[PDB]
Amino acid sequence: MINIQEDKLVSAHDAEEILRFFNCHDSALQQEATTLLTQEAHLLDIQAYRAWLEHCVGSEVQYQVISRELRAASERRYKLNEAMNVYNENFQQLKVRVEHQLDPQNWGNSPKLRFTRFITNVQAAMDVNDKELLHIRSNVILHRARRGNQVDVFYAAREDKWKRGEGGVRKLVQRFVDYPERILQTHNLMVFL
Amino acid sequence: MINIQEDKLVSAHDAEEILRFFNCHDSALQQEATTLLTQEAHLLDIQAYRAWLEHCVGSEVQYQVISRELRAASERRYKLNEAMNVYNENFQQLKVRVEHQLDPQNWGNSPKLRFTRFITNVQAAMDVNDKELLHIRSNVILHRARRGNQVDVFYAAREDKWKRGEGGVRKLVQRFVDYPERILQTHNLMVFL
Amino acid sequence: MINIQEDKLVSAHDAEEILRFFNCHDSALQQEATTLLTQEAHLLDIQAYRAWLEHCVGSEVQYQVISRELRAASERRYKLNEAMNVYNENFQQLKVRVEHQLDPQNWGNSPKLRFTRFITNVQAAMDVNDKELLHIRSNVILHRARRGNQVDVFYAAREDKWKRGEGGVRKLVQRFVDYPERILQTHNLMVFL
Amino acid sequence: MNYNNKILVSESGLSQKHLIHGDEELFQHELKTIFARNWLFLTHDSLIPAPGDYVTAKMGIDEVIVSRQNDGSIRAFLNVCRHRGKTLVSVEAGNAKGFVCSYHGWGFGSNGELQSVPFEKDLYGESLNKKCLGLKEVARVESFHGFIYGCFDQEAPPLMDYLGDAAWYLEPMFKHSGGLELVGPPGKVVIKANWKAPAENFVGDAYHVGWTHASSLRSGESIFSSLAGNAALPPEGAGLQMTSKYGSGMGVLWDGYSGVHSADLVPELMAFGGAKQERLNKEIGDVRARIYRSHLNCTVFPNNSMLTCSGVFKVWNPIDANTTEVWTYAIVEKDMPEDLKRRLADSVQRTFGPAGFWESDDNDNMETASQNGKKYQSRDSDLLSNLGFGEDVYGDAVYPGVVGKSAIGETSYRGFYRAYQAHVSSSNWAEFEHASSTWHTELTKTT
Amino acid sequence: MNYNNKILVSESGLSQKHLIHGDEELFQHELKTIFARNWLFLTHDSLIPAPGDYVTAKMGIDEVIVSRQNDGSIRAFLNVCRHRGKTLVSVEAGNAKGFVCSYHGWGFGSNGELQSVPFEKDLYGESLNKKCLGLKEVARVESFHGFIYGCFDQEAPPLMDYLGDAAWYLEPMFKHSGGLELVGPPGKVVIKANWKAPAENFVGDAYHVGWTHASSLRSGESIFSSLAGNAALPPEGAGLQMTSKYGSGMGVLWDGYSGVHSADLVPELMAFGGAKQERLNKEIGDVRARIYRSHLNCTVFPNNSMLTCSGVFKVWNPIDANTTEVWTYAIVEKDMPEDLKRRLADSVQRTFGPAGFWESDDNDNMETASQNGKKYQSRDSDLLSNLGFGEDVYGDAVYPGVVGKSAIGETSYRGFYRAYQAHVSSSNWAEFEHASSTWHTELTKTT
Amino acid sequence: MNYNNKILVSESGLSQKHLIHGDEELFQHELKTIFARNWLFLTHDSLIPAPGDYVTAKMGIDEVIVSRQNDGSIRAFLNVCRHRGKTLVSVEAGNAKGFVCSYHGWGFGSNGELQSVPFEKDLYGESLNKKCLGLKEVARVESFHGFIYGCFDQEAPPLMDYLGDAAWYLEPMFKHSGGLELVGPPGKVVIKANWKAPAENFVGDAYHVGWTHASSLRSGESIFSSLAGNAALPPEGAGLQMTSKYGSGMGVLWDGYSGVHSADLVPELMAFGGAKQERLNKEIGDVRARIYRSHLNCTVFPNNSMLTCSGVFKVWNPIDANTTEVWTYAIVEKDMPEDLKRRLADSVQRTFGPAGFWESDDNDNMETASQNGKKYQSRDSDLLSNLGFGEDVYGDAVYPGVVGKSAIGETSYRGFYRAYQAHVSSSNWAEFEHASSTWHTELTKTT
Ligand SMILES: c1ccc2[nH]ccc2c1
Ligand SMILES: c1ccc2[nH]ccc2c1
Ligand SMILES: c1ccc2[nH]ccc2c1
Ligand code: FES
Ligand code: FES
Ligand code: FES
Ligand SMILES: [Fe+3]
Ligand SMILES: [Fe+3]
Ligand SMILES: [Fe+3]
Repeated sequence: MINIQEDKLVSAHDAEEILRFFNCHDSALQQEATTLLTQEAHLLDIQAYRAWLEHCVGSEVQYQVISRELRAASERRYKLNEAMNVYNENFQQLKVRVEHQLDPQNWGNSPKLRFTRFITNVQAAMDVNDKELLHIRSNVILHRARRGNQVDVFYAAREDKWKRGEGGVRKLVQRFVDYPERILQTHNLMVFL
Repeated sequence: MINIQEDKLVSAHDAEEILRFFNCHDSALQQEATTLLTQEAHLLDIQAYRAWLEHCVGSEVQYQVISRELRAASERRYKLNEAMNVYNENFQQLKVRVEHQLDPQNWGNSPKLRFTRFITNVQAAMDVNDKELLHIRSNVILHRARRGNQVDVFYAAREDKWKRGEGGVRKLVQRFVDYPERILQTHNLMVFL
Repeated sequence: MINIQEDKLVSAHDAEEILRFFNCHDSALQQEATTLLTQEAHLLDIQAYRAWLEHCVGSEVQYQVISRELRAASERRYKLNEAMNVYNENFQQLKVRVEHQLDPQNWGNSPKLRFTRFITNVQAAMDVNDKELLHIRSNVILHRARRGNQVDVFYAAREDKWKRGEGGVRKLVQRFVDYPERILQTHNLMVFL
Repeated sequence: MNYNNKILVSESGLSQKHLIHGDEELFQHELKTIFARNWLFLTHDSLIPAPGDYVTAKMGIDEVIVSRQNDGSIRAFLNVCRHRGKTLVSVEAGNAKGFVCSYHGWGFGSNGELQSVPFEKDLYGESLNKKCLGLKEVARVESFHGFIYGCFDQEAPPLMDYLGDAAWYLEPMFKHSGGLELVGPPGKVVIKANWKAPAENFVGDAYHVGWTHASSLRSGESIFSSLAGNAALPPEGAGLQMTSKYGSGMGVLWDGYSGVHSADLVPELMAFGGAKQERLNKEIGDVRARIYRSHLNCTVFPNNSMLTCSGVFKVWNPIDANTTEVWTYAIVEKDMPEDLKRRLADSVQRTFGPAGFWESDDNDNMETASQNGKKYQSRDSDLLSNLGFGEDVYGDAVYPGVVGKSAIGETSYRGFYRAYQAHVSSSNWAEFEHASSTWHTELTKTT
Repeated sequence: MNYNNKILVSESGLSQKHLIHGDEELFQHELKTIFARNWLFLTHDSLIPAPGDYVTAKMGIDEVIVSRQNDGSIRAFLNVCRHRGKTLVSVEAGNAKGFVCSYHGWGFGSNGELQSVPFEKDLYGESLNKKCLGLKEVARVESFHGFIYGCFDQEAPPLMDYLGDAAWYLEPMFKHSGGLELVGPPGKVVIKANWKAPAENFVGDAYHVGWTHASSLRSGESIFSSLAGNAALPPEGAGLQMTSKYGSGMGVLWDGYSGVHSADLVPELMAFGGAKQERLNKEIGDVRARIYRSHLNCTVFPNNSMLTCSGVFKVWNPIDANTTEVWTYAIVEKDMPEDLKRRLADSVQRTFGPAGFWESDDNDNMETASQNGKKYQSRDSDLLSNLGFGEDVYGDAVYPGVVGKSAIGETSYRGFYRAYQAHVSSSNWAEFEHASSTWHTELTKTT
Repeated sequence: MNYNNKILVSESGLSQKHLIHGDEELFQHELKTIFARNWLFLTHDSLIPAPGDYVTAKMGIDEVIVSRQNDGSIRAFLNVCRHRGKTLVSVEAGNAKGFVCSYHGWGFGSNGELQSVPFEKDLYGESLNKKCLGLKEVARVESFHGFIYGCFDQEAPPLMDYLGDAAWYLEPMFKHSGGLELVGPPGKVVIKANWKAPAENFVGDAYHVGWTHASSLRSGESIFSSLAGNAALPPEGAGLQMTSKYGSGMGVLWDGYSGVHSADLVPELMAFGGAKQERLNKEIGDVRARIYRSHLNCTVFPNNSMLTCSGVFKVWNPIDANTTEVWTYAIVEKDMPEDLKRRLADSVQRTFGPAGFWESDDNDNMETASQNGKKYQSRDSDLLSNLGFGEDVYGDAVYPGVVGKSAIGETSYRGFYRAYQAHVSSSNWAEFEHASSTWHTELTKTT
């Protein structure tokens, strides 16, 4: 649908993701993806991190949040690493982060933190080659509050792949976020987007 | 689904609410709850408070917003009142607040305020014992602007019970919010969440 | 449903818009409107402005965002222009704004900006007289980030008319926004709401 | 600005420069001369009853830990580790025998003592003098019938003497009722106002009630209603105003025991207060038993305010010249049935808490008056507090203090600002006493 | 910093220290020496035409109420209650015979007088001297062809004298066209720039147009286009620059009557302006009738700017050294057909309002130049304004003021900053006059 | 405050006033005496290897462009246009032969020279002296094994001399390993802490590791683990601490080459480091080859810190007294297999980047200790750094500098704060040298 020679601001990656959703629209799949993401965001909001790992996250997951360096729109010569990885986790690494959240000596989790997540703009399309796999796109606003007057609000678009799994338990196999703010003003990015 | 001995950060209350939604999923009920909440949030946004009371609020309502004191995650001895009530209203008390909003001498409502509400993450499940009653969970972002440059944004999860009523007019019988920010930085909490 | 003599804070315009949606509810239309707006907001977020114009915007469009002067709630004598137009664009004027975004010498678009849009509270109703036309109401949170640490977040309700067009390509023929913040604290309103 | 000489408050408290609500250098100077010198509310016995119970509280911009000791006394300490200065306690209330720092693990007792240091033998050997490393202690902590106040200045008058003539008016409800309890947790909200804006309003402003609260009175369904929109001026003899040497003062609205509570609580409260007043007539006399069930709007200098009978209890915690963090508790009589306590507590929060519809009426008044103190053409303008001037008395045979025998006036503003002036231009308590040796004569001129 | 001696602006306005766009002590000092001393835009007759009509406006950081009196004159008062300092009016425009305070209900007339105090007889008796309690009035309020300006300093030159040599250039459009109207409400947006950054850009910066606005000119479809990306330098004799004793100045781009308006308005505007110029040739001469339909980019010292013909009218309201609230109105000729007025007003907002695509091109330039004035290594650096220096004249036979007979230069920056220097180092109008007795000689050195 | 006389740091660096982490006047004074005088990290050769490559970097609050010249050298310039002060470069890295300003189009080369001005002949003629209008250049730019530092003060010691005794400890890993590379882009996050809070923690704080990082060590699956919750004190002889004349210092934890990396990287790293150490024994001796594969926690004065072996590299960029922008890069050995480089880089960000679970453990410690420096009762309190005092030596036969032969202590805090004191009370480098002529004697008292 997009011609990126004409639509000069659009990246090749973004144009490919638009092509995936404007073709085969299955309303039932969209509703199913909406339920899945609302349940995942409820487990995270109540800080049921073990339940999230067990019910929502696949053993082959890649959970990745990048931060891209700011470069000129006309850049074409400088070709060094374009982005670092804020997260680039396999299942074991997510498990380490969950154990860190749950440890009694994680002093920053006392008083208990308060999370509220707002998931919108859900789109879903099956993968063309692997029918175990569903592409789901959604945007999240995440509010994390603590210690009386600390309030941090995170904003991001999520490009996910979820696989059927067994027993109706669809599980995340890839989450990719290109975080929109280069310099974070939320103290850290220590939240699961 | 949750074991709160293992998922150490999860409260018993929150684990019960998750159990309510992951079992019997009725897609039609979710859509109906989404319409109901979008209509309620439109009436509130245009400040049709009498219409909200008449169309959306049951005579037996409890409308409650609490603020929980910050206590240690390992606390087990101090057992005094855990939270005050920012709101804990019956129908008559809501009516007093609506009359206060509508009074010509409410000087703070001139120039007219501007409200925008964003309702997401809707989940719905029928009560097991009372079939007049539907449990609806949803999250709200509320933006209240006034006086040129005052902007306040509120964030919260809502645990509601709505009853069938008559003529297709479903009405709120309980709204419970555990407000996530302990110290408010919005001047007041004088908005209907 | 609303009586604006009793519901003293409600404008005649707002009461008419509520009447449009509480009567004939078509769940299928609501889902279709949700898909349409999610696709439009994806094209805008990836800055595919030409694709947005070609796929989403009708040749007869009026794209209008007003800013209303703050006046007393009891005002009845002063009758000068109530609001200026932040936007009041026809198709050609939107095309000029898109060419301005895409020009290589638009220095403020280097480093590339990052947009994230959150569309909620979707309602849809067919026009009574023109069956080519669908009324769609929705609220948007728009996040625009750039230059490391500039973050601006816009909030608004949108009153749209979309027409069937041809080939399943529904296109915007009117967008009306009454922007809720009188003094903007986002540097400019240079975003498509 | 030279605070020895600058006339911020005019003679007899008649007017104040508008800059006092906006000037940030003055705010820093108030941290020393107001907040580090005077008595500040901390907590109530009912919130820390048992050994080990603690709460955190602000004293000016400082945060302190307030802890019930094993011997039954209360001690309060800065909430700052003696090693590298991390904040020790991150919660608002609890029960503990000590506090451990999350940075390097030093452990302090509930008595402030440095009790343990990780690997002290291997690391410090015998070099660490733990006896000199206890938490910085609030010098003075005293109680007024269960209400606990702190003062960083060892030289301050005892709390009972500091309350001066206001104590006589508080005693019927604080002491002769059988005692009050403070219902927690407080509501907590930030307002963009100077701390003095709400303090002056609660100490002496009955004039604003009919107009500012016209919608709350009319919607509300309370006993002071008929005042909505200034439709009626209260009866001759409907109340009085008073002020005192150290700045505390209040208004007295005779018999308004249900206060701001809507009609749903009116009957039960009017019935409880009048029954206790009948018993109290024999013990403390008819005037004092009437004061018990009369509505007092009071500020205990500097920044603690209350509405007795309505049961509202406030702390106006200063953050900067145009920022205040408002803490709102409910006060109830200990011998009121439990169910009535619970309903009164919700009612306090309904009307004056975070979503309090009466308190919301005051927001724009408090915020804009404070913010206009920063505006160039208003800094040197004069805020007026002359209502009732020249009709105030002192040493009356029935009512003590500097008293204005009228329900509406500005007597209490003048006493508050006379004391504020005398503190901001003084370097210590002795200088304040010298500046206040003719305090009541200054306030009663023209009378 | 000692403002009598510090050289913030070098001789002949050739350079300015970069700290002037970031230093907060200087901003506070400008509140006194710039904003409380000079003439500031308030409103237009067209926005308050009838008795009782009012608007609120800023004057520096102060807010004033500007009201049409029953006798047809305009008076302006601080928007601050004389009792306890609450903000009186919370709306932007209306029609009223008076303003009542929401705190205690005092009522002030449209003429500023304290007209009523709730329960004045019962409370103040005859003590309140209401005659001395009127709102604080702006000393000077004058009109330039319907454009209303205010000044807090009674000593300022009359507004017509203060406009100096710039008045001659404004008169063709402001007076000889038949009169202008101001179309409201303004757009209102905050930018993170010092007020001087946009003021200097509008007073004298034609150099930035081709590069800063390359995308707007190219996309835009306007008459100054060919300049996009500096692809062409305007013709020899395409315009001129001027400045004046009290700081106002402008650039003149001959015949650019359609200004920044896209191609959709070009033909109709070029046709309206050229028809009125033909009529004006007989009345005011060919040069002045040409000036009428020539684009003027002007700043009326300190912080009011405009683009005639394009019809953009701005107020750069100062908030702090790196914050400005930008107000944008449209100006139209009163005898233009209504439909053309409406389209021109939208066009002004389309290009220079809150979502103005031309104004957005300037954001980063104005914000970063201002914020870099705070950075340690840049505070004492020199901003350059030497383009055209040594080619400026004064007292020309055809064009008045200090004039640079070239379309692109920095003549007007030098005049603006010479006047700014003379104000910041002066304690009053007399000292400014003494510091400006050789103003044009200083600006024309090397010529 | 008089910085010549005020004792902010007590003799021998034993304690510091808590106000140093909160006072904004001191922060402004540090811009001059700390940031404009000392060597600050800019970039690495690996991030700008080819002619034309550039990056932007902060130096204190100033932003500079750092560019690889055609001759292979590196020059750095303020990122501020010489005309009207706009920010020249808005990206973080790139490749260019010059930088053009978006305001008026002036073009500067990569060498800082003003190379082109739009329409220079028509506008300035020959008047513009472009030779005097190059970008403001950073006087001193030097490399330590590919790590590039800048200094605005021409008088500073050479960078190698400024590193003093710390250079000997860095050389095994920075030089004898074959060289390090810096992996970009950095993570970038704002924290509400003073810059000195993280700098002091990285220069000398091993005491906090077991307690602050108890959850990260226990969850983590790293080699320093057993310390979780202070369950074990490291072996006698497990490390040492050192400090130097110009303030840089570090801790040395023997053989901890896998550092904070979880168990997934432990084996491969312990295997790579021990193989290179065997080769290095023959070249630099057993002690220095052991130092290569030993974990160093170091701060290069003022605000650059690192963890060798773990590969964490930080810049604590000051914004105000309680705001710091944290930049986090990874450092890897150039001869490590590519795949291991990539995994180590992710591991650095996993543990200490924007979502670093170890770095998040320190947030509350750094923020609250800094913010408590503003609180009235804490400003004049003393932060303690006496652990190990009286056991430090200087001039040892095997380990250079002022050395504490124990793994946990406060030796490095004392050296950092002695140097900080000597800078804040000095007007230039000569005065710092005079104030530091008995630097090691002051630090070794009691020993
Ligand atoms: C009643 C009477 C006087 C008062 N001052 C502040 C609140 C209030 C209520
Ligand atoms: C045209 C000419 C000069 C100008 N200065 C600022 C805007 C503008 C437009
Ligand atoms: C290991 C040892 C000492 C340290 N100081 C700061 C981080 C860190 C890690
Ligand atoms: S700062 Fe508390 S133990 Fe070190
Ligand atoms: S502050 Fe206006 S009437 Fe009192
Ligand atoms: S500010 Fe850079 S060219 Fe003018
Ligand atoms: Fe009030
Ligand atoms: Fe411009
Ligand atoms: Fe640490």
